[PDB]
Amino acid sequence: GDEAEKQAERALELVRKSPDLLKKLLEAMAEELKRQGKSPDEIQKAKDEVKTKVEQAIREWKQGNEEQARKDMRKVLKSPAFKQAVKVMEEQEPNNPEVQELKKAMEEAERGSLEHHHHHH
Repeated sequence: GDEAEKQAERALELVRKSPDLLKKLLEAMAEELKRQGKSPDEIQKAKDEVKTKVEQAIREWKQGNEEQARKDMRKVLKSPAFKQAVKVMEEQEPNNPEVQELKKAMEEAERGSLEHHHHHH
């Protein structure tokens, strides 16, 4: 399933160009994780995972390493944490171009590949 690689490239460049979307993105997932009754340690580690995953991806693309960047973003596209991040902001800003264009990248990748192996660490 190699179309989902380019879906990661599209969501990667969105969070690379909009750090103001990204700073709310990790911060929004923490609230839906909190509605489920998760611990402050697991919430904090989930914010840091999402942040460090995209940072290590963007650091590769910027040195010309597109393939390593879209790979490290792909693991986030399929993650439940990134689905919570976009879902919490879609409730607040339903007409947002920055939410709907990011959500569409994931929603199309969800049909471009079907990955089942591990979940929730």
